[PDB]
Amino acid sequence: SGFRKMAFPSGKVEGCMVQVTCGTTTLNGLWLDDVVYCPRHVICTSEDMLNPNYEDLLIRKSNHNFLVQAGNVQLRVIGHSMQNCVLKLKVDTANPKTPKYKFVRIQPGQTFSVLACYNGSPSGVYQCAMRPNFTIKGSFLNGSCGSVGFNIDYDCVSFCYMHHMELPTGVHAGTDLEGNFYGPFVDRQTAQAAGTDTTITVNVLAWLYAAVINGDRWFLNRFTTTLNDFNLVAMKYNYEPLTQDHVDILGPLSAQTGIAVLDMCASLKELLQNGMNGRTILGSALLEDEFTPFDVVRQCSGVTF
Amino acid sequence: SGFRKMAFPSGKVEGCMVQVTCGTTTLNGLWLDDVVYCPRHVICTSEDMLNPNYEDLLIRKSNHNFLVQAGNVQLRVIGHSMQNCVLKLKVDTANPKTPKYKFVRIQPGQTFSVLACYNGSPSGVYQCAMRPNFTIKGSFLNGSCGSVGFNIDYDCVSFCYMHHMELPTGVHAGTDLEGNFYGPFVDRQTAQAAGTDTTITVNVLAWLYAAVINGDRWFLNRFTTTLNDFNLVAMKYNYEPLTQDHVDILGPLSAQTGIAVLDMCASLKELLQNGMNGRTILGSALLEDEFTPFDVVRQCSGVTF
Ligand SMILES: O=C1N[C@]2(C[C@H](C3CCC3)C2)C(=O)N1c1cncc(F)c1
Ligand SMILES: O=C1N[C@]2(C[C@H](C3CCC3)C2)C(=O)N1c1cncc(F)c1
Repeated sequence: SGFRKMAFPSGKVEGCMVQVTCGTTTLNGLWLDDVVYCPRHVICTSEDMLNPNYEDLLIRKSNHNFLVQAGNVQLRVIGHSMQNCVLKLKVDTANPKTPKYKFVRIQPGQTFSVLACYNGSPSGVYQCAMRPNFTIKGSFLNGSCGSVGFNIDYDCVSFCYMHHMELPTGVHAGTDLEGNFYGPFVDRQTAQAAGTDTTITVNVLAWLYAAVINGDRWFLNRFTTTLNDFNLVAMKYNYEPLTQDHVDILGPLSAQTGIAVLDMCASLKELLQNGMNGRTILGSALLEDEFTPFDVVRQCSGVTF
Repeated sequence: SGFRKMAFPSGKVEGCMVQVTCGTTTLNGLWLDDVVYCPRHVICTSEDMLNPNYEDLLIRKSNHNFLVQAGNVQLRVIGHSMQNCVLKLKVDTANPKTPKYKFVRIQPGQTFSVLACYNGSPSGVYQCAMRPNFTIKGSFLNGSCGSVGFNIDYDCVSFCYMHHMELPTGVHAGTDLEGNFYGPFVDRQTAQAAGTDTTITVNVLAWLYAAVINGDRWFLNRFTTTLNDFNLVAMKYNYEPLTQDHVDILGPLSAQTGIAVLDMCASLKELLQNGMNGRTILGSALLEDEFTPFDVVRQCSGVTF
C-alpha cells in the first residue's frame, strides 16, 4: 500500500541521450538506431530567436557543423533533415542501447515520465500530465531542451514528448517526436497564449478510487448523482466534462472497490462544493489530477517492465 | 524553472536487480560485484512469521536452495552468510553492470530514490524522505521486498535502503545494506510502535526557498523572528527544532535569494499559524518536507550524473 507520483524506470531512455552542439548552443538529443532527434532551435543564435527563418539557418549548416557526443564518444553525422520542429541527424553507427520503441502523439490528460537532461547527461526523472491546454508543468532549466517524455509497456518505450521551451508564464511546451508541437505553440521567443486550462476529471476520480483502495475513505458520502448533474458542477469548477468513455475506463476501479462511478462523482461534487475542510487525501490537501485510471491500476497491481 | 519531486535516474540500479527464490517465497535482490543482497525473511514460511528463528531456518538451507535469476540467466551461489537482517549470497560471476557504489546509512530527514521492483523487474521510481521516526511513506505491494533506495553523486550510487516490510499502519520499514533496520523495527509479523513523527523543518525552509526561486512569493511577509521564538512555534506544530547547523546548510539558498534564514522562518511561522487560505506553493496546498537543501540546489542548478 501507499500511493506515490511514480515515474517509469529511466534506464532504457538514459542509454539514448546524447549532447548536440551547433555553433555555441548545446542541448540534448535522442539517439535511436542510426538517427539523432533534437529541437531545430539548436541552429539559432540570440539574433534569431524573435522569429528564426529555420529553412535559411539550416541551409548554412553542413553535417560536420552538428557535434554529437554520446557520453565520451563522438558520432559521425552523415545526413541532416528538418521535420516540423525537430532535426533528424543521420549518424554512421546504430545506437547499440536502442530499446524497442514507438513514437506516439498522446492525448491531453495522459501522463508520462520525463528524463530531465543537461549536456546529454540525465539529471532526474519525474511523472507529469499533458494539460488539457497542451502545456506541461515540468522542471526544466536552460540546457534541458531535447529532454524527452515517455511511457513503457513490457519492453517497449513509447516516446511522446520532446522539450522545446518555457513560455513567459513558466509552463513548458514541446513536440511529439515528429516535431509537431502540442498546442498552438511555435519555437520563437514570443509571448504565446496557452488559453484556458481545466482539471482532468477522470484522473481525479481515478485518484479518489486509489485513496479508497489505500483506506483514505472520509470523503465517501450517502449521495449519488447523474452524469448530467455532475457535468453542471464540473463546468462551474473548470473541470473537463465526464463522458461515458471516462465512466467505462473507470470500470475496473469501480469493480475493485464496489463504488459505482456516479457514487464516486457525488463524493467529488461534495468536495468541489465544500472543499476538503482542512483534511487530506493520500497526503494531498488538493484534488490530484495527474494519475490516469491506467496509472492507478498499474501502481495498485504492481506491473513491471 | 518549475519544481517537481524528482528521482535520480534509475538505470545504474536497474542493472543490479535480480529475483531471489527460497522455498515458495520470491522477492528482489541487489547484485553488486559477486554478492547478491536480499531480505533474510525470504527463508521464512507462514508458520514462521510471528517470530522466526532465522539462525535455525538458515541452517536448514544450502547454497543450492537459493535460486538467483538475472533476467533469464541463472547465477551459481557459492556461499551464503546472514548479516543482521540481510542475506549475502556469494555468486561465481561479478555483475558486469555493477556501477561505482557505496553503502551508506542515512540520517532521518535525508531523501533518496526508490526503485520499486517485483520478481526482480523494475516497476517505477520515486523520491522520498527517511521520516524522523525512521519509517518511509512509500508505495510497495506484496513482492516489493528487496527493492532499494539510493542517491547518485557523479558516477557513484550510494545504496541507503532495502525494503523489508509494511507495518500494520501501512507505512514502510527497512534496513541499510548491512541489514541494520532504520528505527526500532524487527523482521517479525507483530504490531510495532513507530515513534512520534515530526515535520522536517530544514526541508520545509529549503522548499520555501525553492518556491521564491520559482517566483511563488505570496507567502513572503513584513516580519522576522528569532531561532528561540520560531522553535516555540515549531514545538507547538510538531516540527523538528531548527539548529544553527540547519541555518548553516540553508546558507547557499539564503545567499542566492537574499532572504535571511530568520525572515524565511517568519514566513513559515505565519503559514503554520494561519494556514495557506486556499492558495498553493509550487502546486501544493500543504507545507512540503521531502526536499533537502541539497535537493533544492541540485534541481535549481541542473546537476547531472
Ligand atoms: O533553454 C532554453 N532555450 C529556449 C528555447 C528558446 C526559444 C526561442 C526559440 C524557442 C529559448 C527555452 O525556452 N529554454 C528553456 C526551456 N525550458 C526551461 C528553461 F528554463 C529554458
Ligand atoms: O511482501 C511482504 N511480505 C512481508 C515481509 C513479512 C514480515 C513478516 C516477516 C517480516 C511480511 C511484508 O511486509 N511485505 C510487504 C511489504 N511491503 C508492502 C506490502 F504490501 C507487503
